[PDB]
Amino acid sequence: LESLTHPGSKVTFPIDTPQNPNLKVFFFDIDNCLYKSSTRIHDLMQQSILRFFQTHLKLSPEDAHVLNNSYYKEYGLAIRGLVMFHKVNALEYNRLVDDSLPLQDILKPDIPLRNMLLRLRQSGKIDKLWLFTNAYKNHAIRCLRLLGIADLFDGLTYCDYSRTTLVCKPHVKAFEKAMKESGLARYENAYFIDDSGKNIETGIKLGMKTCIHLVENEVNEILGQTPEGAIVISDILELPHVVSDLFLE
Ligand SMILES: [Mg+2]
Repeated sequence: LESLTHPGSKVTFPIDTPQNPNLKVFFFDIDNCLYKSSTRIHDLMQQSILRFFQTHLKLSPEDAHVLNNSYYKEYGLAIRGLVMFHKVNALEYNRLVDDSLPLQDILKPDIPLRNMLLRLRQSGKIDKLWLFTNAYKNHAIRCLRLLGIADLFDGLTYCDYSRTTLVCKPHVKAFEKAMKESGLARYENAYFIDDSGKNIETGIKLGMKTCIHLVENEVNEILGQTPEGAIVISDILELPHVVSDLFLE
């Protein structure tokens, strides 16, 4: 990644103190949000995860599918279950999974996306664009850099796989962490986009101003139906359509 030279190829916000309490923050999911689910990256991840269940838990493929979906469904991350019940080391799992995707051959600079996010930053209606992902920081950063958007965000809340289980979406504590890290004072000053219906559900219940459910094709049942109060779009470039006012001075 260090040989990338395109705009947005370098992270410009710190990773890892009172603030203006009127801060407005737009939280961005990453996987299947900042890139399309139709990249099939999610399918690549799942293949790798299923391989891990087989090689490390010694499960047949069908038992692997079932347990993976069960953990994913209850926790928002299979790895949460693997840590708690199977005493798996999440960083080693992560090394084999997310961190071994052929992303460099899949993700390329998304110029329309870059330009859309720039307009959102430049309206003055939103104070911070804050990343909020269940991925570990390695993968999250890699996605931003390849997509050419690593300079367009003010911070990153990611799931800390160092824990031995993980605080993650859709659990409330993950949202409380994003609020604290981003400097957000009230959920009312927050907006949120994510492809997972369950994640959006939590954002809505907590009192976030506007939550957008991003469903490129059909809903993944495991991730949840579109919840009540949510706005649905099929591509992140449709944000200008549904929260137009945030793009206007
Ligand atoms: Mg996502």
